[PDB]
Amino acid sequence: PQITLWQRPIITIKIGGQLKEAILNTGADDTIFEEMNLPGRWKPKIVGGVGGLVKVREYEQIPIEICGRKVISTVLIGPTPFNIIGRNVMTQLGCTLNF
Amino acid sequence: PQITLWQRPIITIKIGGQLKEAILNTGADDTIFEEMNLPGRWKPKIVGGVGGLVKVREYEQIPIEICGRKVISTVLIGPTPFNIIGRNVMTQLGCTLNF
Ligand SMILES: [Cl-]
Ligand SMILES: [Cl-]
Ligand SMILES: [Cl-]
Repeated sequence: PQITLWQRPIITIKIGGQLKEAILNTGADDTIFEEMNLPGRWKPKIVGGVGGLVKVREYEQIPIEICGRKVISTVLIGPTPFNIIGRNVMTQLGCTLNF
Repeated sequence: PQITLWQRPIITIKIGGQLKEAILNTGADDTIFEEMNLPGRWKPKIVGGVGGLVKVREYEQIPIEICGRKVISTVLIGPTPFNIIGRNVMTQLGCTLNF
């Protein structure tokens, strides 16, 4: 699809089988969601996204469906004021900014 | 142009007569640069560049040249860890996200 930027680009996606809102954030290197359960194993990680260092849980191999497309991705769970889809997933999606 | 997201989408732009690096950030409502002296007058504004709430200088009608395109825009000057082109500018350029 083609997402306009008149509004915040917040879409409903299905992440690890659950429906969530998230913003497509080209300023974000990684994908980070607020506390929720994801399937499988995780490892703790320190990241700098995006207001101080934070400890997050990193889950690899997470199925995400976004606007009809399915990817398998690394997702961080921790303190974030918004759920954020970042460039790691956007690259997997083939997403570009076009003008 | 078509900007891919394998790396941070940082571009060199011309803003108020100066060349600056900035990141194309679909997660940012507004366009904010670090301390710079822009042309014209400004008014104080609070914004949630978190950061917590930060006081910024708001400049209106600032010319911006980005990849050969010229726009006249509102720019915030204040604390920000990077110079950010946000959606206000992107919409003026006709930017979309596409996958
Ligand atoms: Cl949600
Ligand atoms: Cl710069
Ligand atoms: Cl204000």
